[PDB]
Parts: sequence; C-alpha cells; structure tokens
Amino acid sequence: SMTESTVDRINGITPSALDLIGNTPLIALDRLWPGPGRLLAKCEFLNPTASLKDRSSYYMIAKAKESGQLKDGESVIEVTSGNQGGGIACVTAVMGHPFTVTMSKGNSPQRAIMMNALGANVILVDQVTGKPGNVTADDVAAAEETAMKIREETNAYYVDQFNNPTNCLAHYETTGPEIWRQTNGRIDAFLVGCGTGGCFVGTSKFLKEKNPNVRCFVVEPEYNDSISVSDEEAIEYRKLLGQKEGLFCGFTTGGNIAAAIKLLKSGQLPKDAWVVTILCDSGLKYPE
Amino acid sequence: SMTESTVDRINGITPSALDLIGNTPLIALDRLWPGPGRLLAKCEFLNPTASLKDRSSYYMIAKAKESGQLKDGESVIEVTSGNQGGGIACVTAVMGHPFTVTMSKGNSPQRAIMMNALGANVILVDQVTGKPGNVTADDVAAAEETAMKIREETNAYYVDQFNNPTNCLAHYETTGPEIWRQTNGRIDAFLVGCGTGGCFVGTSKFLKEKNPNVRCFVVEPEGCQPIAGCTITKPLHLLQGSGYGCVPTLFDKKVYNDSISVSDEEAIEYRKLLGQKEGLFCGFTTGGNIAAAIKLLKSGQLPKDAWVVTILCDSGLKY
Ligand SMILES: *Cc1c(COP(=O)(O)O)cnc(C)c1O
Ligand SMILES: *Cc1c(COP(=O)(O)O)cnc(C)c1O
Repeated sequence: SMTESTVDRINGITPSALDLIGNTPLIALDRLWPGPGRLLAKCEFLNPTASLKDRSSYYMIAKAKESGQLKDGESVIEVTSGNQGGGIACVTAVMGHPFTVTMSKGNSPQRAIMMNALGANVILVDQVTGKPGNVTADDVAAAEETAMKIREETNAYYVDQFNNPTNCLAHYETTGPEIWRQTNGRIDAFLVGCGTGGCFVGTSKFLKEKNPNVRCFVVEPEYNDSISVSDEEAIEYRKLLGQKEGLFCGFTTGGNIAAAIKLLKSGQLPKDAWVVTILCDSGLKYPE
Repeated sequence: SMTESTVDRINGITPSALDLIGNTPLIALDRLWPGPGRLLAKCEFLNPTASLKDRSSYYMIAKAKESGQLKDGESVIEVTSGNQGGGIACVTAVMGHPFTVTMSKGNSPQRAIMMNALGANVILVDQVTGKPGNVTADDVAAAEETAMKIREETNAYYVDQFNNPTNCLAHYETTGPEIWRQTNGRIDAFLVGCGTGGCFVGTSKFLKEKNPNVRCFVVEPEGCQPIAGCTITKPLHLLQGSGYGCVPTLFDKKVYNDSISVSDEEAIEYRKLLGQKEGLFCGFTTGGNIAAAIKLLKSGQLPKDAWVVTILCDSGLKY
C-alpha cells in the first residue's frame, strides 16, 4: 500500500508504478494568490495516469484482492469513459488482471487512448438516444447493461466506483494524512468537487478528526458548506493556473481554484488562512 | 536549482512548479523484464510538463538569469513545436518572463495547446515548401526568420536549444547524479535517443566520471544513424523529439561507446508492452529506448546480471 511503504522515490528505486501513486506534492500557488493567507493544492496530475483516480483505482483493486473477492489473474470490468478507466487500467496492468471497459460510442475516441494503451479491452456500446459528442443517461444505461451481461457471462469483478466504499477509504488513508503532514497541521479549509465523492468524503473525514474546526467545502458546478462555480470561472482559473504557476490542469481544477479564491476573499476564514484544494488531472487528458 | 534544494516534496510543501522538476523516480521494469539482469528507467514524464525537457528548459532560463543575459521581467523567445516549448513555457510562467514561440502553420494545432495554456505567445508562420502535416527544413527556417525579426524589435533572450551548452549541464548536474545515487552506483549501461543531445551527453559524462566502465549507447532510428557514422537512407521515423539527420552540435564522442538501432515497429511494440506490463503510457522515443535496452540485455554483450538504465522521456498524452 501507500501507507506502509519503505520506498525511497528520491534516492532509491521505485519497485513499480503502484509506488508512483499518492504522496503527491502539495504546491504553494503563491504567484496566483500572493496573500493574505495561502492557497495550496495536491498535484494529483503527477500520479502515473495523471489523475487523482490512481488512488481510488489502487484501493478498489487491492481491497478486492485482500477480501478474496478478486482472485490472482482474474478479470476486472468497469463502465467508464473517464480518469477511473485509466487508473484501473494502470493498477490491473501491474497486478496482472485482464481489464474490460464499457463506454458509449458517443465518446470521442480520445477517451479510450490511455485505457487501451495500458491494456484495457475497451468495448464501445451503441448510443440509444445520443449523437456523437453527446452521451445521454440512456447511452450510459446501455454501457452498464453490456458490462452486467459480460460480468454474468465471465464472472469478472465489477469495480462499481460510485458504490465501492474503498473509494473514500483511499483518501481517508492517503490524501488526508498527506495534507495534514505536508502543512504541519496548518490548514483552515479543504475544498474539492464531487464525482463519486470519494476525494471529498475521505479527505474531509480525516481532516475533521485532526481538527474539527477545518472548514470542508464541496465545489458545485452550474461537510461545512458548498461554493458554486460557473463554466466561465473554471475556464478563467484553468488559464490563470497555467499563466501564473506553469501547471496545465483540467476544468475541475479551474473550478476548484476559482472556488478557493472566492473562499479566500469572503472573510469567512481567518485573515492568514491556509486553504488546500486538489489539482485533479493534467490538461493533456482533454481534446482541443 | 534542483542541486541545492532543501525542498521535501513528500512530507513538506512544494514552493512552485520549478521544484517539481527533476528528482524523478527511477522505476524497476521488473514485469516487462523479469531477468536475468534488470531494466531501470527515469520517470521524466512526471516532470510538470510531462517531459524531460523541464530540466534543460529550467537550466537554460536559470543560467541566462545568473549570467545577467536575461534581466527580471524581460522577454524569452524560442523556435519550437515540441516538448522544449512546454518546458520553457512552465519555467517562464513561474519566473514572470513573457515567452514568445514561433512554429510552422504546418504543425498540428494540438502542438500549441500546452505552450499556450502555460502563457506562451504562439506565432504561427506560413509554410514555404511543406503542406499541412509535413513541416520541412524551409518551413522551420521561416519560423526562425520570424523569431529573429521579432527579437530585433523586443530584444528577447533566444533560448537556442540546439546550441546552448546549459542543455547538457542540466543532465550532468541532475539526471546523472540522480541515477548514480538511486542505483547506489550499480549501473553497467545507460542509453537514450538524441535530439539536442543534452540528455545523453550530460548524463553519460557524469556516469563515466563515477565509473568509466559504464557503457553509454545512443538509440538511433534504423536508416537515420548519423552519430554511428552510418549513411541516412530513411529520414522519416516515429521517434519524435530525436533522430535528427545530423550529429548534434552539443554531441561529445568522448562519453560515447556505440549505437543501438531500432525500427518504427519495435518502438510501437515496446511502447504498447510498457503500457500493458508496467501501466506507463509514454511517447514514441520511450518505445524506442525500451526496445534498445531489451535488445542490449538479450545481446549477451553485457554481463548476465547487468543493470541497464534508460529514460521514459514524456507522456503518451502529448500525442
Ligand atoms: C474523479 C474526478 C473528480 C472527482 O473525484 P471523486 O473522488 O470521484 O469525487 C474530479 N475531477 C476529476 C478530473 C476526476 O477525474
Ligand atoms: C527532446 C526529446 C528527446 C531527446 O532528448 P535531448 O536531450 O533533446 O537529446 C527525446 N524524447 C523526447 C520525447 C524529447 O522531447
């Protein structure tokens, strides 16, 4: 695991890509936010598939293996067009698990490149109500139906990212503890968006144990509280993060940065507040 | 710099993206190569612009600042469609240097996305002899002419990646020392492709000082082996960022043992195998490096227990 590791990445040898997961830098965005207070963020784009999903992917596979639910060399299946696919693909490659992915033909082919490159068997499922570039709820229901049919036929382990509790456990045992150590306990708030919610629930649960006075915010597009963010704000702060800090990240990172700056300006926090967010993935994982 | 750093990235705070450069993991590819001997590789794709060019970019900017040649807040310009552009873009963003890039309209628009996202001012220059998707030497010469014209007006610092000796210095002072420490001195051979030649010349020079018995190999595309002295029959290959038809101007034959040739088909095969066996999606030059290192392990030219070290140059996502 990333918790018990004796691995020295700086001055030693890294046994495998699994040891590249977690213990990510916590960077100061001191140029983007020169004060008062400090904006810091976990560089989750420096995980081996360039997203925070390496953590949840690693936990969900590793814990299925430990439980006996997933046997050596046996098949894994997930429904995804996103970062979770790349993460599971990387973990299953190292651990020697055949991995099948279902996703809608609706997705840009670009969404399968990394998964396929890391040895995923990518099944493209016909759209039911959507058109190229628009994957609908019925398009997703169909991808799900294809994966369930394959799972019943093969008895592959279904990762079930949205309902697997080892998703949040990853962040409770790695992300949160790392932030607590890296800040030496100096942190007034944490904030991140929710897809599965693993990152927010796991990290916030751990931080509130160390210090219940830490304000944890969900970033909501268009638990202490929520901060709302527009697509225009996401785009603006994605660009500013690049221009000021030299980090090309995705749109959810734009949103997190824009929410964190609103939170620093609000006066809800002490004048000298240290605010921590997540740089979720690389900007390279997006077309155009 | 990356040499004097007290920064603790694991258990402390990373001041800026500059401190994300170098001290990259040296990974054991023990599944791709289960023995005998060992394949090791620097994860240069975990630099902040996902290429080894963060090192050479950082050195060329930092050393121009130290020399006085580049003043605070003054302009930088480079002719580039490549990983070097992203690296300079990242370094100049942190240090607050306006950065202008020239490149041929011939290049895919995709080649400008990262540079532009990190605040690079991208000037697209009309092709002279090439067509969309085919950038010729005359197309590149034109981009150069546009950058020199702009440089006359603005007096920007010209990075000059193919002629800047601080390119090699980067790898002499970081890459080589890291490999030497991370292996605790156990390395029988080093190998990497050559574009500018910084990585090979710098790393090899340092390793041969620690141990002159370390064999250092250049990875060359089949039919494009200038450094080996062989005639060029195939100018076009898939090893993007390396395998230029000329012996690089920064090349130093005194840290060179031999060349290992690789086909396009081998680059592709080992790019895929690196992904399927190790979970690392890297670029074409990484495919080539892995295929040359495996060929070198299988050859029997080295001891059966040999430790061979190469470079995972960039992410597969940059293509
Ligand atoms: C998964 C993901 C999120 C949200 O993470 P969860 O832990 O699933 O809530 C945010 N941004 C990106 C880019 C993601 O891939
Ligand atoms: C630049 C580059 C090389 C060559 O390294 P040099 O130090 O320029 O010789 C190899 N691979 C990739 C992907 C590069 O970008």
